Amino acid sequence: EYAVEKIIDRRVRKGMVEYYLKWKGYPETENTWEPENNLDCQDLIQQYEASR
Amino acid sequence: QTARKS
Repeated sequence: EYAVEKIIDRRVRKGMVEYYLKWKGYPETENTWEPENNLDCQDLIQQYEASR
Repeated sequence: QTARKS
C-alpha cells in the first residue's frame, strides 16, 4: 500500500523478522518496523541482506 | 518497492 524508500535496519521480534523502513515522501519520524510478510520489495531486501 | 503499513 505504501512505497518504500529503503530498509534501515533489521530485527527478530516474537520469532518474527522485522524491517525498520523509511517511506518515500514521508519524514523520518514516520519510520516504522514492519514484519517481513508486510513487504513487497525483494530487491531492497536481497540488497540489504548482502550489505552485511 | 512497496509495503503494508500497520
